[PDB]
Amino acid sequence: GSQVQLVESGGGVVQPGTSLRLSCEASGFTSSAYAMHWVRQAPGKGLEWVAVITFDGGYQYYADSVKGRFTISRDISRNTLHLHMNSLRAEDTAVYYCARDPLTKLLPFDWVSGGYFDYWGQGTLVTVSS
Amino acid sequence: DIVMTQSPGTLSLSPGERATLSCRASQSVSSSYLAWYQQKPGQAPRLLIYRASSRATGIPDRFSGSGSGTDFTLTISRLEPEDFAVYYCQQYGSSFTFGQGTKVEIKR
Repeated sequence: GSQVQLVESGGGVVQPGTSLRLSCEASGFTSSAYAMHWVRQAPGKGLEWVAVITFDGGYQYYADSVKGRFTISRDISRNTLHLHMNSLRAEDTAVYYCARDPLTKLLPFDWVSGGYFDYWGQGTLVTVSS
Repeated sequence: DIVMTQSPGTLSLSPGERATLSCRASQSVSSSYLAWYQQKPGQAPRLLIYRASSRATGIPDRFSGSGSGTDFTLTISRLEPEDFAVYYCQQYGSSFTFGQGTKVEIKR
């Protein structure tokens, strides 16, 4: 619509070792035109970058803490971003934010320069029970 | 791989005081690609500064970012009640990494 909105969904209480898919619905902009990210915040701790997908959809990168277990993807026809999380661990408890990056275009390696996060969603809480 | 560290852990100040927040990178930040964010309790982060010194749209003049190489600074010239929050730096010179945050709280 008029204002840019990012709305995350899918969070809840989940048991160790299970899988969960989060979603981020964008409005007011076309998410396929930007690098899109997931950033999480564990309770009482700081922001931790999780994953990026480039505007072309062909490149994805992940934090070492989640690589191999998480997958970032996008549904271009529905303006939606997804995070598929497998083998959930106690350290995955956090509120998960979807964020837009207006700078990043090419990411040929995991060490090249990236971008900053100009719009954020409200977050969705994932709690791994014990 | 680039570790970002912020100081101090907490600033306890009254409204009207100036706040100076420091952020140090373990390696020089390419192109001075350093951003600052504000996060109020229970809210999502808000972009304040990008490219170490450029204000985002709608950010008041009292906020300024500076620095280069490994050492960066966010200054709030006069704290307003809405400025009490947690502030994060984030480098994007090599991948994406955040500092641990500095809490700016009202002095009691």
